[PDB]
Amino acid sequence: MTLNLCVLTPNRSIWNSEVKEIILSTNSGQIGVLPNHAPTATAVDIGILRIRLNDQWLTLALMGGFARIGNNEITILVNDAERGSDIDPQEAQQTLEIAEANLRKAEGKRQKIEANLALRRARTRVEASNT
Amino acid sequence: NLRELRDRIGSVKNTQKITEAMKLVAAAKVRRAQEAVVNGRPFSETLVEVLYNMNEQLQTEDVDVPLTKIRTVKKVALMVVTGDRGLCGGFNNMLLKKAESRIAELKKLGVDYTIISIGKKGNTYFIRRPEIPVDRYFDGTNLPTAKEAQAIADDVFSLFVSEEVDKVEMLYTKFVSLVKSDPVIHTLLPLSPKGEICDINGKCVDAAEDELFRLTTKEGKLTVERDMIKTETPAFSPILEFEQDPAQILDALLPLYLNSQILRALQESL
Amino acid sequence: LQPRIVGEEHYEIAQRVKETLQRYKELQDIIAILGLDELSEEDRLTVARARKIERFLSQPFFVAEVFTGSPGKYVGLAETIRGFQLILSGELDSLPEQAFYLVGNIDEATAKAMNLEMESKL
Amino acid sequence: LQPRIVGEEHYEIAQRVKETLQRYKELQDIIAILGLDELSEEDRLTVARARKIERFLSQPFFVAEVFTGSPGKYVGLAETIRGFQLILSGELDSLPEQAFYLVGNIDEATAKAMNLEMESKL
Amino acid sequence: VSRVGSAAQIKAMKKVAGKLKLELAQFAELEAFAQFASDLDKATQNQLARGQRLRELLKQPQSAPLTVEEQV
Amino acid sequence: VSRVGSAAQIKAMKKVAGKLKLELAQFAELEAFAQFASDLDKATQNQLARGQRLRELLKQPQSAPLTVEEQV
Repeated sequence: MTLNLCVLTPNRSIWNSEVKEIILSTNSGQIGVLPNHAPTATAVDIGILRIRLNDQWLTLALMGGFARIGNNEITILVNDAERGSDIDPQEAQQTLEIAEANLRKAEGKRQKIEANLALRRARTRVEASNT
Repeated sequence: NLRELRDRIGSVKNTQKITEAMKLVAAAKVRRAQEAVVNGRPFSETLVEVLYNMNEQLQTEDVDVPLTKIRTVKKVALMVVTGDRGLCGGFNNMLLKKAESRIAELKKLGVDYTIISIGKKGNTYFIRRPEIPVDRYFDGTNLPTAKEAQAIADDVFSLFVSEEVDKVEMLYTKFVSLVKSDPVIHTLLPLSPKGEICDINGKCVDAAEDELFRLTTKEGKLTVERDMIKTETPAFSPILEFEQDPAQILDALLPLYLNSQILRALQESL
Repeated sequence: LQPRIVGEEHYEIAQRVKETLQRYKELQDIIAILGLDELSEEDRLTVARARKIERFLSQPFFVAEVFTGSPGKYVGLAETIRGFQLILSGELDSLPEQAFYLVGNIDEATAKAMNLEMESKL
Repeated sequence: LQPRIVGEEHYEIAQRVKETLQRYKELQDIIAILGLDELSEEDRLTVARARKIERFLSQPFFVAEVFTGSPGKYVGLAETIRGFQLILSGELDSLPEQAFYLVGNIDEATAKAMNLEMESKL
Repeated sequence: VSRVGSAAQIKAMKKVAGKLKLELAQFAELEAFAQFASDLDKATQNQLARGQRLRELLKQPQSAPLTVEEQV
Repeated sequence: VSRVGSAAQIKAMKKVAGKLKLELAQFAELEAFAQFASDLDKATQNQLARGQRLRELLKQPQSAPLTVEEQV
């Protein structure tokens, strides 16, 4: 009747209730899934997912990994994922500000890589919080 | 005095009750830790199934991923995962003592060690001894999360991609037995493209098969038995379409594996 | 309770009962932590046998007939010894635990067990 | 020391001081063997408070100026209740413990804490 | 200890007291766990939680004797 | 202790029981930290398995004394 979704983190299976649509980011930039999709495997970029089942569609920001989608089924391997409602927006925004400030200072070949990937991490947290 | 003797006996009895309570609590915590490892099994079962099929599809000489990229081993990073608190036998002493041999061994090779220390007794060790470099001091944590292994991973991954450090290896105690748990040192980076995980000495297990630790009672006593269930990797779909590039998809995959591994190294140590 | 005094057969059973009873006492802390399923297959058993043995040791008394109403049972030394063989040899593993409670002879527990099954079926 | 005699303000603080010291006395055996870190936050808080409370009770006397070396202080009932209430309240949790040893008033303890901090900076 | 025991108590008291003695007995077994109540399951945690309230019932100010109905 | 320990024994006994006296001395210390090391290498384990068997020899039934030859 529909495709089914299991998103899972290295310690914790987050979303294993099943849905009519999701739409997720990727390194190509954007993709959408609807039921009886052809078998595809996408490396998913860090940044928000949007999932629609029935009435309600909500975004949980998730931190990148892999997403294969088989027959009647999606499974998404992400190293960290949070529901966008469960993060309180303002605190996430504050964290983003801190990350930006540290990035602006942060210097040197590894360190910026860390700063840049941390600010990329922080910026997507509010984008699920607002949405 | 008799009263003094009675007081001493009472205190000793109180101590016996307290230590017994602590032992029970520790056992419960260990059981909880076992449950925690089991919860992350679907992610490492699914990941090694993908990481197998991404290698068996690839078969390409022109593909090189940064995490798996091999560079000359001029310098090595060693991350030390020690216990958070005291009163636990020789667990911390043994690890730091075992850590020293690795640092000592590098001097024979002279390839410029660096230590990332995790946990308080490892932190307080390498603070008071400044004749070692430290990359970073990480807080230890009970109930380790993917949040808390990420800050380890964002350090090491970032540090490793730059060529300053090579063959980052981690030492920690695989929970083999209750009565003894010897430290073992593994080679974290550069992740093997076969996904095989192997120790510094030179024994590599296939990543498809790993053994969880389950604690059960043998006879009267409380024991643990590490038993390995191989997770078979189903073949990838014939009609599967790769969204980015096989080299590119694989590049996204490696951090997940590294993150997953660091989390198990720390969970097992805990 | 020495073998040269009470005979070899009596001594073995008594020693076994103490050991089985002793193991169960040790296991009580463990069972709460790991539960009865998590124990090994020997210790699912020596917990079960210990429970049956504990119940078998309790007996109805002649003096307490006024107070409890159930008739007391004088139990021979042979019927006692024969009873704890059938619990420790495992030939009565299938019986419920409240068939061994406040019965005199080993046969009474089996008889009590059967009646309980009939009542339950009813 | 009964609330009809001394009033319910004095009596509750005199009673709560003893419960804090009683807890600390019980914990002394455990902390030495298991260190301070095996305590709960609640247990640690009482230990920190009891330790502070214990020092506070000490007082320099007019007679023991040859023993203490510091001039003695007279403390009213009011000063003591006011002083003890603050320690129990926790408003003074940030202070070091040696600000409490051999001071008369609570105010003297705070002043001593300021001096200790000044000395520490140098 | 009381040798007379529940012969002394009234019938109303016997029913109420019997539950109380058992709960108190459990709490005296688990005084060592009270520092560690967070790292325990609900059955054990409730027993510690109930036991502490049970101890509070027992406390009384001086010369405030409770009638039997108040004790029941 | 026997103060007159071995001027007491016969020559067969002094030779035979010279081995025995040592093995029990090993086995007091190998039973110590046996559960501490707990993964017994066969240097320790066979000397510990030898020890349990040695203890069995010392066992005897009441009022069944052995002849000197049997003991030897």
